[PDB]
Amino acid sequence: TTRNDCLALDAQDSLAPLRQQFALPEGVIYLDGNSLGARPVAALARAQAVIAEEWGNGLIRSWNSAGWRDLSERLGNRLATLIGARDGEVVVTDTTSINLFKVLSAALRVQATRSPERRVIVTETSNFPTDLYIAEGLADMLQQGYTLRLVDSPEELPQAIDQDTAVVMLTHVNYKTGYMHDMQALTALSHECGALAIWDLAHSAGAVPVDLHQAGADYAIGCTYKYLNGGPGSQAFVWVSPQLCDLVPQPLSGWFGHSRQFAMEPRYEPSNGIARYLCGTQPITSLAMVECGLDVFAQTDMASLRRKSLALTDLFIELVEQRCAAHELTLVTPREHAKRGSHVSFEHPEGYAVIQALIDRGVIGDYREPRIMRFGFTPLYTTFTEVWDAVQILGEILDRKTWA
Amino acid sequence: TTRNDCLALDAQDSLAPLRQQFALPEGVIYLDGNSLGARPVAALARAQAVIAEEWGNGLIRSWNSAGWRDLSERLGNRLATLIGARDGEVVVTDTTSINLFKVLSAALRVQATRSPERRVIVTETSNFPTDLYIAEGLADMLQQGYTLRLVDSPEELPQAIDQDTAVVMLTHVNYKTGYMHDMQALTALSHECGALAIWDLAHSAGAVPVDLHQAGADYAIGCTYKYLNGGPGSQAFVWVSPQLCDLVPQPLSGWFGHSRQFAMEPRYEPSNGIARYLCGTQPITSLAMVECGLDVFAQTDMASLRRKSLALTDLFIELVEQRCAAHELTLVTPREHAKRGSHVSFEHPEGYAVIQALIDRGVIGDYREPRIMRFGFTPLYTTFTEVWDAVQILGEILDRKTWA
Ligand SMILES: *Cc1c(COP(=O)(O)O)cnc(C)c1O
Ligand SMILES: *Cc1c(COP(=O)(O)O)cnc(C)c1O
Ligand SMILES: [Cl-]
Ligand SMILES: [Cl-]
Repeated sequence: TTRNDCLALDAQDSLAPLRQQFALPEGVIYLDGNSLGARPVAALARAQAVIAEEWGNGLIRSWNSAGWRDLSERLGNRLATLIGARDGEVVVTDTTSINLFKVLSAALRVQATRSPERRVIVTETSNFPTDLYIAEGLADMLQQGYTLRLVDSPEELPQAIDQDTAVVMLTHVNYKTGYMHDMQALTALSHECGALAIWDLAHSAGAVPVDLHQAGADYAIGCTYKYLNGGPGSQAFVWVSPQLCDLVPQPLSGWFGHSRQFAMEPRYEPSNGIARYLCGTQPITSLAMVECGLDVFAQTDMASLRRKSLALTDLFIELVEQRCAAHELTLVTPREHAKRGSHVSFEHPEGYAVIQALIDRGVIGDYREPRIMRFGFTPLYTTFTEVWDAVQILGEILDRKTWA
Repeated sequence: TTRNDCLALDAQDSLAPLRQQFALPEGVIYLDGNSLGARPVAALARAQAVIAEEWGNGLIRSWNSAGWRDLSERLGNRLATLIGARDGEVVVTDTTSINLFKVLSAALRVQATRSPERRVIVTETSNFPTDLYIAEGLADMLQQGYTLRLVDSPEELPQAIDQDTAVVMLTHVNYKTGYMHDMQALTALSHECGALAIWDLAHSAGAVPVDLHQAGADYAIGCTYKYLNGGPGSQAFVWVSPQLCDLVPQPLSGWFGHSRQFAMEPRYEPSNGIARYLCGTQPITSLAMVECGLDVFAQTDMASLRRKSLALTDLFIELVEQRCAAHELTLVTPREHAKRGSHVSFEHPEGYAVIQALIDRGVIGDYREPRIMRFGFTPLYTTFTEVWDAVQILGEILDRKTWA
C-alpha cells in the first residue's frame, strides 16, 4: 500500500462529507475517539442556547418550554436506532457505572425469585475495571453468597457458565484487546444455562452493528462520550428488554422514575417501562449535547460505518507491518473481523514511551497496562490518508528511538 | 411599609453589586431560585471554553491539560467554605438521589457492625419525595427488616428516635413549608439515641448558615442547582465526617473512587477520604459551570446573605398581609426566624391558579401540593423593590380574580 492508494481511498469514500460536521484541531491525527469522541460543530451553538436562552431567560419554565422534562427519553429513542432497540426502551441518564448497578440489581432480584441458589456473576478478568468494581460493590453490600468468577480468556467462558450462574456480565468489545464477543451466541448460551445476560456496549454502540432484540439480550448499558461523540463525561444509556423491565423495580428509585400518571405521594410507584430507570435531575447542558453526536449517525448507518471501520483497521495493521516490521511490535487485536471491534492494540516493551512520543507529534492514541498501545478508528471523521501519515510518524519515532 | 421604603432598602443594600454578576431576563421577578438558580454571567464563557477549547481542541489530553481529573474535588473544596467543611471532605458528583444512596448505605453498614438489630430509618412524611423513594429502594433491596418511620410533624421527631433507630435522615429545610430544623440539636439527640444523622442540605447550602463540624453531623448531601446557581441539573455534592469516611466503602464503587496511588487491578481499592464517594465519569460541561455559581459566594459570606434573606422574607410576609389581607391566604412558613429558611409559602384554595396567573405576569414562584404557593428569596440577586412590585401584582390578580 502507498500514500497515493490512501488518497484514492479518501476520494472514493462516500462518508467523507461527514468529517466536515466535526471541529477537529489542526495538525492532530486523533486516534482516541474510542475514549473521548471528537466534537460535532453543532455542540457549541446547542450549549449556547441551553445556557443563554433556556437557563438564562426561561429559568424554571424551561422544564416545559425547552423540552427538558423528556430529554432523557427522546435521546434514548434516537440512540435506540443504532442498537436494535425500539421507542420507549432506552433512556440516557447518569453514568455507565451507575446504570450497571441499576440493571445488575434488577437482574439478581429477578433471579432471586426465578432461581434462588444461583449466586455467581460470570465475567472476564480483563473487563473494564469499573464494571468489576461495581459488581464487587453490589455483591459486598447484599450478602450473600454472591461472588464474582473472573475468567482469563474468551474461550474459557462456556465452562464458567453453568447452573450456578445468576448473571453473565460482559463488555461486548474488550477495552484493551479490541476482541469482540458474539453477542447472540453468548446470550443464547447464557439463557440455555439459566443465566440472564448483561452487555456493556461502551466500545460497541456507534462502533459496530448491535441488535439487542435479535441477540435476545436482557439488559444493556453503555457510554455516549466515546464513539457517540456526546461530549466530555456525557451521560450514559440503559436499555432493558420489555420482557423483564416491569417485573421488578431497580434500587436507585429516584423521583424522575416515578409514574407520571399519579401524584408524588410518600410511596414510590415506578413508571411503566424504561422510565423507571431514571433517577434524579440530570445535568442538562451536558445531556443536550448528546443530541449533536447522535444527529451525525442519522445521515448514514452502522453497516456503512462498520465497512469503513474495518477498512481503516485493516489499513493500520497492514501499514504498521509494512513500515515498522523491523521493530518489536506485537499485534494483540484479532486479525479475524468477526472478533474485531473498531480499535487496534499493539504491545511494545516501551509502549508508554512510544505513545507519549506519538502524542508529542500530534498522533493521539492511548496507553493501557501492561505495554499496550491502543488506537481507535472512528470512520465518521478519520481519513485513510491520516492513517498513512500516523504510521509514517510512528516509523520515524521507532527508527530514531525518539521515545527515549 | 411603602414602595419608597423598599427603594431606600435597596440603596442601603451592600450586596447590591452582586446582582450585576447574574444575567436576568428583563421584566421577570424571579422567585424560584430555590428550585433553579438564576444564571451567573460567567457561565456562558466558561462553557464556551470547555466546549470549544478543552473538548474541541484538547480532546482526551484535557483530562490533564484542562484540570478535569480533579474538578469534583476542587469544586468540593470551594463549596466546603459555605457549610463548615474542610479541604478534602466534599466532592461534587452525581445527583442528590444517588449521593443519598451512597451515604445511607455507608451509614447502615457502619451500624450493622456497631449496633446490629437497629433497623429503623426515621424521617418525615413531608420530606422531599426522592429522599423517601431512595430510602425505600435501598431498604427494599437489602432485606431486612429495614423499615421507614414517617413522622407527620417536626415536634413528633424526638419520640420516634429511640434504641431501634439506625439512622435519622432529614432534609434540613422543608421543601414545602420552609421550616428549618436545628441541625445541632437533632444531631446531638440522634447520637444520644445511638443513631447516625444524615442531612439533606438542598434548601440549606447557599441559603442559610451551615456548619457540619460544629453540628456533629455524620453525612450530608445537597444540590448545586438551587441556591448555589450551578446551572440546570448541575451535579450534587456529598460530605462525610472524617470520623466515618474510611470505616466502610460505599456501594457505588466506580473507578473514579479507586485509590490514585495504585494501579487499577481487578480488585477495587477505595481512595482514602472523600474521593471514595466518586464513582464514574462526570458530565464535564455541566460540572464546570458549578464553579461560576460558587465564585459569587466568595465575594460575601453566609451571615450577610442570611441577614438579607430574612429581611426579604420578613418584607414579603408583611407586604402580603398589608396588601392582600382581604383574600384567603394562609401563611404556612414559620414566623420565628430560627425555624425559617429562605422561602415563604402561603396556602390558598386556588393556589395553583394564582401561581400560574403570577407566572403569566412574570412573577415566578411555584406550586406545591396541596394548595401551596411557594416563593424563594435569593439575596444575591433579589431586590427589596421587586418584592414590593411582586406583591402589587399578586394584589391586582386577587382583587380582579384574574386566576379565574
Ligand atoms: C432539589 C432536591 C432534590 C433533588 O434530587 P436530584 O436527585 O438532584 O433530582 C433532592 N432532595 C431534596 C430535599 C431537594 O430539595
Ligand atoms: C468507558 C467505559 C466505562 C465508563 O464508565 P463511567 O461510569 O461512565 O465512567 C465503563 N465500562 C466500560 C466497559 C467502558 O468502556
Ligand atoms: Cl476506554
Ligand atoms: Cl424543590
